[PDB]
Amino acid sequence: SNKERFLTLYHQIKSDANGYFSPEGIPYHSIETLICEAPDYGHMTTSEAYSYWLWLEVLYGHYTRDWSKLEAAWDNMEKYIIPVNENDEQPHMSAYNPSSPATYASEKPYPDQYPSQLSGARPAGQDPIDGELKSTYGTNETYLMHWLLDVDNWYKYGNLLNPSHKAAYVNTFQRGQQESVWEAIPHPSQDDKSFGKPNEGFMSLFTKENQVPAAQWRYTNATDADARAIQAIYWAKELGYNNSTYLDKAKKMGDFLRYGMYDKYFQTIGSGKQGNPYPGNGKGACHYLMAWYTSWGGGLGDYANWSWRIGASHCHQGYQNPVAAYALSSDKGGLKPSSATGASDWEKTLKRQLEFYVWLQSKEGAIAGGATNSWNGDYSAYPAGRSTFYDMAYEDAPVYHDPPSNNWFGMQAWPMERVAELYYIFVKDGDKTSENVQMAKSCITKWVNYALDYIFIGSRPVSDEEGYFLDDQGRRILGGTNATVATTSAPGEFWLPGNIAWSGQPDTWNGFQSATGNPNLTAVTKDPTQDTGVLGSLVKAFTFFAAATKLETGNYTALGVRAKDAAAQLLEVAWNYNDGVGIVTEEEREDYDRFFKKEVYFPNGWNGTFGQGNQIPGSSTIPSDPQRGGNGVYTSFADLRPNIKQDPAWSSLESKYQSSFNEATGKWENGAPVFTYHRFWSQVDMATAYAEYHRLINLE
Ligand SMILES: OC[C@H]1CNC[C@@H](O)[C@@H]1O[C@@H]1O[C@H](CO)[C@@H](O[C@@H]2O[C@H](CO)[C@@H](O)[C@H](O)[C@H]2O)[C@H](O)[C@H]1O
Ligand SMILES: OC[C@H]1CNC[C@@H](O)[C@@H]1O[C@@H]1O[C@H](CO)[C@@H](O[C@@H]2O[C@H](CO)[C@@H](O)[C@H](O)[C@H]2O)[C@H](O)[C@H]1O
Ligand SMILES: OC[C@H]1CNC[C@@H](O)[C@@H]1O[C@@H]1O[C@H](CO)[C@@H](O)[C@H](O)[C@H]1O
Ligand SMILES: [Ca+2]
Ligand SMILES: [Ca+2]
Ligand code: NA
Repeated sequence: SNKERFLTLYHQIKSDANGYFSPEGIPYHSIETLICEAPDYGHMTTSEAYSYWLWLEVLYGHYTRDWSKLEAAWDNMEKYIIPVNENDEQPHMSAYNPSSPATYASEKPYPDQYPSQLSGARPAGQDPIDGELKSTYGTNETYLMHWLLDVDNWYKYGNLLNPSHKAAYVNTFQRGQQESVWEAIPHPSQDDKSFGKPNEGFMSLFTKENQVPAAQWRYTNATDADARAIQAIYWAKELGYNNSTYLDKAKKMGDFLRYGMYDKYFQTIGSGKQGNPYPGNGKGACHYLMAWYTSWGGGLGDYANWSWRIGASHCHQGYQNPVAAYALSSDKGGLKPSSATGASDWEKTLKRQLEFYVWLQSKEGAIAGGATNSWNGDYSAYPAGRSTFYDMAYEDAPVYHDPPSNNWFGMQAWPMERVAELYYIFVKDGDKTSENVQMAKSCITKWVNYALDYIFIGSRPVSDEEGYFLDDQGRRILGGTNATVATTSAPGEFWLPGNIAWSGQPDTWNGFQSATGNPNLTAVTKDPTQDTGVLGSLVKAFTFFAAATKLETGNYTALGVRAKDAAAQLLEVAWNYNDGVGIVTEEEREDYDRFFKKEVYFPNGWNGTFGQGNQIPGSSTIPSDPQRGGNGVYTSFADLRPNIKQDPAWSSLESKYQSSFNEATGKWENGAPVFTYHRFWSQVDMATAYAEYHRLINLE
C-alpha cells in the first residue's frame, strides 16, 4: 500500500530515535555530520529543509485530519529561522530608505578579488513595494526565512539577538561565482565584531569602505525555499486546512517574497545591456522572476541607525515555483495577499515563469540555466549575439560556476515536478485553454519524454569512464531526441541521470507563438547514479503529469501511461532501499579532496579569530594565485574548521585521502570516499512521492 509506505517513512523521519531532528525539534540537513554540498556541515539546517518539513506535515495532516503538526512546524520555523520576534532581530529596519535601498558594489569573478569596494558607482533605484508592505502589515520587518542555521552552534558564534537559542544565524557564501561551498568562510549573520578581525568582524573580507565597518546584521533568503513553503500551504488549503491564523502567515511570506523579483540594486531591467544601467522608477527594476535571493541588513547598537535591501539580478530556472505564484495570485489558488499589488505582481510572475521555462527548453527537452540583468555582476555589456529574455542575458550557469549551477540533474526534477503539479492544478480548476496552461503543458510534456530515455528500473545502463551514456554500438549519446541507451539486466536496481553538460543558447525570446524549438541549445545527459532524493522528486513529476493527462482527456495519454508506470515501478524498486531510517543508497564523493585542498582565500594583512577559536588564516597557507587577481593566501576547509577533526567520520576520510588521493595528479587512484547519507529533504521527497501516488493515482 503506497499510503502505508508513506506512513512508515513519515514515522521513520519523525522518530526521536533516528536523529533527523535536533533536541530543540529543528530538522537537520542530514543525520550524518560529515557532509558538504551547499550547507558545509550536516547539522546546519536550511530554509530548504524547513520547506520540506512543511510539505511532509501537510500530507500527513491530510491523511490523519490532524493539522496540529503542520502548525507546530510553522511555529518552529517562525521561532528559529524567520528573524521576526513577537528583542528585535532586525534592528533599525525602520530607518530603511526605499529611495536609496543599498550602496552599489561590483561582484567579482574570483573570491581572491574581495573585498569589493562599496563605491556607490551606480545609484540604487526605487523600491516600490516597501510602502505597501508597511501599510499592509504595520512593519517592514522581513517575513522570510534566513537560509542557513547552525542548529548545534557548531561554529560557536552563539545567537547574539536571541542568546537562549542554541540555533544561530550564520552565513557562508559572499564572494561570487567561483566561491564554491569549499571556499567560503562561515560567519555570524549578527556581527558584533567579537569574532573575526578585531574592530572589523568578518565584514572586511567581503566589502571595503573608507571607515572601519560598523557592527551590523544581515540575512539572506533562498527564494525557492520560501516558495516551497507557500506551495505546501497551497495543498494544505486544497486538502481542507482552514486556519486563517496560518493561512495569513503564508500570504505575508508571499508578499515579502516579492523582494526576489527585483534587480540587486534596483536598476532598470535591460538597462545594462550596453553596459550603462540606470536606476529603476516605479516597478522598472522588477523582472517578475524569482532571483537567487533577497538580502537585508542594518546596524547593530545605538549609533547605527541605518538599514538596506538588495534584490538579485541573476535568475535560475530551477528556483521558479509557479505553484506558489498561482496560489498567491488567483481566487482559486486561495493565498492572495492583502497588499495593494501583491496578487497582481504574482499573477505576472506566474506567466513570466512559464515563458522562462519554454524559452529555456533545449532542442531535446531539458531546461537550460536562466538569465541575468547584471552581466558579470557589474552591469557589463552583454556579449555580441547573446540571447535575451525580457532584455536579460542568457546564462548557462547562473550565479555559480563551481560547480556550474544547472549541471545537477536535481535542478531538472525539482522545477519540472512543480510544472507538472501546475498542469494538474490548471486542468482540475477547469482551465484547458489559457496561454498559461498551454505553456505549462507543452514544457512538461516535452520534458517527460526527454527524461524517460534516461530512467532505468531493473536494468543498468551502459556508460563509459567519463560518464557518457552509450548506445548499443558503444557510441557516446551526445544529447538529441530519441536517445537509445544500451542496458544490461539488473533486477532490483534503479538508475537516473546525474548531470547535464550544456552547450549553445536558446533563441532570443519573442513570446510563446514565436518560439523556435531552440535547435542550437543542447543538453548532454550523463553520469548515471542512484540519488533517492532526485528519485522521489521524479516520481512526483511523473505522477502529477499522468494525473493531469487523465483529467484533461478522460484517460492517461500515451505519455501519461508511460509516466504513471515509471512512477509505480520507481516506487516499487526504491522500497527495497529502506534501511529502517530512510531510503538510501551508497554514494561516492570524488569531491571530498576539497576538505584538504588549500583554496580558502584570505586577503593580505587580515587576521582574526574564527568561531571555533582558531586564528585565521593562521600559518598553514600558500600564496593565492595571482592569475585570480588577489593578493593573499589560501588555507584549507579543514584548517579553517578544526573541530571537524573531532567528527567520528573524520579519521576514515583522512585515511582514505592519504591512501587513495594523488595530490600530483589530483585523482583518486584507489577509489573515492563512500557514504550512505540520510538527508532530510531527500527523505521527504521520497515519502511524499508514495503519498501523492496513492492520492492522485490509486484513489483517482
Ligand atoms: O541547501 C539550500 C541551498 C541549496 N539549494 C537551494 C537553496 O534553498 C539554498 O541555496 C543557497 O541559498 C543561499 C541563500 O540565497 C545562497 O547564498 C547566498 O549567495 C549569495 C550570492 O551568491 C550571497 O550574496 C548571499 O550572501 C548568500 O547568502 C547560496 O549561494 C545558495 O546555494
Ligand atoms: O558527488 C556527486 C554525486 C555522486 N553520485 C550520487 C549523487 O547523489 C551525488 O550528487 C550530489 O547529490 C547531492 C544530494 O542530492 C546534491 O546535494 C544537494 O545539492 C542541492 C543543490 O545545491 C542542494 O539544494 C541540497 O541541499 C543538496 O543536498 C549534490 O549537489 C550532488 O552533486
Ligand atoms: O552592496 C550592498 C550590501 C551587500 N553586501 C553587504 C552590505 O553591507 C552591503 O551594504 C552596505 O553596508 C553599508 C555599511 O556597511 C551601508 O552604510 C550601506 O548603506 C549598505 O548597502
Ligand atoms: Ca523568529
Ligand atoms: Ca572556485
Ligand atoms: Na533568547
